Amino acid sequence: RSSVLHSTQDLFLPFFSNVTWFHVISGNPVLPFNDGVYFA
Amino acid sequence: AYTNSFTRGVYYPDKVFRSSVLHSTQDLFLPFFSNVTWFHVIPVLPFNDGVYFASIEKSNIIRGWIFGTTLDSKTQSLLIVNNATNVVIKVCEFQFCNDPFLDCTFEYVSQPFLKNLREFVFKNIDGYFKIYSKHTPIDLPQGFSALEPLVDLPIGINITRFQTLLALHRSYSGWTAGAAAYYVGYLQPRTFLLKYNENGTITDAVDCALDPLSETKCTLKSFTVEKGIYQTSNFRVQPTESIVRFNLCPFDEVFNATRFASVYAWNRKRISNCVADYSVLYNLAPFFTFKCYGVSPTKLNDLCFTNVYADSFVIRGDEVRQIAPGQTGNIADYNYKLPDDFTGCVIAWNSNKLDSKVSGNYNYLYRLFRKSNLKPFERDISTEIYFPLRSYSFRPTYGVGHQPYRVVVLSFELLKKSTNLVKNKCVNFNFNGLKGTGVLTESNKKFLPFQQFGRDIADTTDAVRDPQTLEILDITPCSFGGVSVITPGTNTSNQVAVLYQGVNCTEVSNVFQTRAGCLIGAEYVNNSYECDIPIGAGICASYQT
Amino acid sequence: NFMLTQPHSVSESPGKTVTISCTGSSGSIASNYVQWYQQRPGSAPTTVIYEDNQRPSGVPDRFSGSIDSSSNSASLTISGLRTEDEADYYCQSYDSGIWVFGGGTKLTVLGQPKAAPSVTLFPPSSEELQANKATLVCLISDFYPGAVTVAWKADSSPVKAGVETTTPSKQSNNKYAASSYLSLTPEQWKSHRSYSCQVTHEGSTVEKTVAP
Amino acid sequence: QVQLVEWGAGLLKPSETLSLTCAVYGGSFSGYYWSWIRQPPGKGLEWIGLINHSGSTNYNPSLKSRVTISLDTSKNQFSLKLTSVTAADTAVYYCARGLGIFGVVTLSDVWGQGTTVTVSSASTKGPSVFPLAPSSKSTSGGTAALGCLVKDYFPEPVTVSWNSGALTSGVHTFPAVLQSSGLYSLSSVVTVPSSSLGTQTYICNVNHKPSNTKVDKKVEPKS
Repeated sequence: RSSVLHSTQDLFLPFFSNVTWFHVISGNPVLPFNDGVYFA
Repeated sequence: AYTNSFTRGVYYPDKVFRSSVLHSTQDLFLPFFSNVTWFHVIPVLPFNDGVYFASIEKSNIIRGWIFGTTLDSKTQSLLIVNNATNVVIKVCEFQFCNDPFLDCTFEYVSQPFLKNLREFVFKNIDGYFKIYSKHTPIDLPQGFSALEPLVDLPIGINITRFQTLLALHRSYSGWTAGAAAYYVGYLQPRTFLLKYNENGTITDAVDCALDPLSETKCTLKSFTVEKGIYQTSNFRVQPTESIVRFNLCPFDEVFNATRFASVYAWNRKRISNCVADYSVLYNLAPFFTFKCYGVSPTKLNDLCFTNVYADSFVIRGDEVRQIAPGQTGNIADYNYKLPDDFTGCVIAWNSNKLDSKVSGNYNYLYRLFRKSNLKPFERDISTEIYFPLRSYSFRPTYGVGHQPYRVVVLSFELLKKSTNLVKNKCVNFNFNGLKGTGVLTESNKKFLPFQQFGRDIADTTDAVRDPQTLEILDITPCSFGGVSVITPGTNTSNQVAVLYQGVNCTEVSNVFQTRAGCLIGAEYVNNSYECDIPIGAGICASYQT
Repeated sequence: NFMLTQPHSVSESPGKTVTISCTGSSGSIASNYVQWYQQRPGSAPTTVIYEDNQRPSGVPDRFSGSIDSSSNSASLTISGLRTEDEADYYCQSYDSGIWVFGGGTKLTVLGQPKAAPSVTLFPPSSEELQANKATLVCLISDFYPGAVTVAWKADSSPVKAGVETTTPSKQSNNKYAASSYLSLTPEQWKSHRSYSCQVTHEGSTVEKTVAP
Repeated sequence: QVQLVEWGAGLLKPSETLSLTCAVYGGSFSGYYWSWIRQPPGKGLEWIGLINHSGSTNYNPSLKSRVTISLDTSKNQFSLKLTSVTAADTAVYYCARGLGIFGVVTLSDVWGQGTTVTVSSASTKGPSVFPLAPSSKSTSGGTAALGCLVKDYFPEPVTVSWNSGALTSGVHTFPAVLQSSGLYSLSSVVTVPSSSLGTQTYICNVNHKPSNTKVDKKVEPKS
């Protein structure tokens, strides 16, 4: 869309949230996959 | 030749009566200024949507009519004879002569309808034959008759043509009898505006869309319209043609692949969502045999196919003939089954130039012996052995039946769109859907590679990318707008000047272009006069006289 | 070995339905398309037929074709005949990838009453016999439409050695005229005594014979 | 609707190449097999070739050695080349569209107009009329056929009358006859009754305005 302000509902990562930061080289169980998973 | 009909074909619309009533109605009318063929010279009339039949003669020349497509035993027809004593209708598919002259189960007798005017109407509406009758004593004059209904039969037979009947006092060329005149007017579904006087009869009729004056009268539902600007309808440009459009289609490996699989491991691939690359060399396209049903090139404009199914198997040359619909033998049963309503195209070609080996090719096998026919769409991965299997011998010195043959069957299951494109013209554009109407011009829009199409305010898209050559087009919904009918009043004259709203007629009497649109029927003067009828965007009107 | 044959002369009054066929010779005509054509005077045919039964946009919906597998023959049919469609129709088929044409059909819309052929037969001039030359001309005039085929016979045996047919065309009074240039030798004139000029107009054949 | 037109040099000579150009109006080249169709006048066709948007082409083997087609999307035009033109090359040529499978050109669904392309390389010659004398015998029908033929002349038309046009009853003016030499073969035959035959004078007059060549020959029944 071109030069137009919108508002959309969907599965988003809500702002200002704490995501779990894990280093896998130290210290595997099941990680829950909810409705929407933002992985990095 | 031909001649125009001024005011013929008026009758009570609803077959019901009103007193002192002006009223606009639509029905099976004779439109104003319709064609009638004068038959004055020193005759078969087709029944299109109803025939308004008029006769002018001093005496009774016309004897009747013979309706019906063929008037034979196998074709339903009809005869009407109107005698001075009684009128007889025989709807029984009776046989009629080609040159009329006078000396089944159905039969019908009713009262006779009657330099002499006689009008009649035959109407074939809603499975019903309507007859109106009228008799009066007498360029076309404005002769008027509120044609009251007479008869409405509920029977429907194929009535297409009829011809008048002439019977002489004596005959076998012949006597110099008179040349009667009759006019035929084909009925059309049309709407008019009528006025009924205090005694309650039709007296004044106006076509709703004869003139802009006629249209403003039909708008106000009246017959006296003051001087002013009136809004009737809108000019909508016809959307010319409909243009339909669809990162490589892998059509190359379906047939021209160097190696193919055997019959059991048939390969099926769906191909779509890519630019259709059909130019890749396969066999120089030496297509001498082709006939396909179900799919046709014409429908690709208005049909988009969902899937492309390809099925492959391996056979030999002297057995391709037996692989067809309605074929019997062990070859089709044990190799491949063809459905009755096969929807697709058959492709068979020589492959000796590619599948020739000096030491022989053993990579093509086929099942010749089995307990039973394989089920349709059956999947088998077993390797159980029934040498049990024989491989084709491919030698240059063998017969034509030993030539290698690659055979593949393409099918289209309807559980991809069509090409073509135009520019700079108000057309109906479709791109795998996205059905829109408007002008596609050069676009001031520049997108990003995934940006497929853009939108403006009010959810009206601005640009489209070309699926074929990847170019971006600007869309504006078609150039159209209302019409305002400058009319100085029926008291003064009948000269209409019609303004189209917000349309440039430079790109579709004297025609002027103003900020409001396109003013035709107005001789644009530049002089200063006081305003009477404001036309729009700062322009007004006056009467030249 | 595909050969394409079409009827020489087909005539139809305006408004009625006329059909022209192209019979298959070698093989089953169903596998190979047979396309029906049209040639106006000074024009050339185009391509309008595929799958044998469809009519496109930009072309009248009256030109219709068909191929029937029962008689192994083709067909092109006209329903709404008009005088403008005066065109010579030819058939083209595919011969194992070779584009092979046919003899064609000459179609004419009746504008004049039908005229029976007029045939006259005379021996050549006796002055040229000294040069051992003898060419034969057979007259075909006052026949409408203009479509005839000249069949020569040599003692009740057809011969087509040096036939030079001519194209009929309108005369000063709109009627057609045709001829057939026959070439033979003066030696066989002494050995032969019965020669006939069979001309086929419509379904009628009229011949004349001379003897030494 | 799409309109197809053709234009080019209509007078050709042996041993050079045919060039003809076609331009498209209101159309696109997507999904069409644009082709050219050829027919010598009077005789049957000889299909030229085909081309689609990407340029894939197929030619008749009799012309493949001599024909070439090109497509120009930039100029929205496609042209025809045909090398080593012969007497068999004299024909009208059109451009046309197509709808089929990979080069099945059978719905060029718009009639083409085209030009007249003829091979003309010769010289003017003098006519030599010869007598087509009748048999001068009592036939079954009492009518005698008298005629005269014109040879070694170019081009059509040639107007022939009888007795300066006075004889009109039996006169039958013919069209030109297409030979292989390259000249027009005209002949006029008049039908006269046997009763009026033997002494009356019949002359057929050859007339040609361009070359100012008139021939008046009297043909006798028999000698």
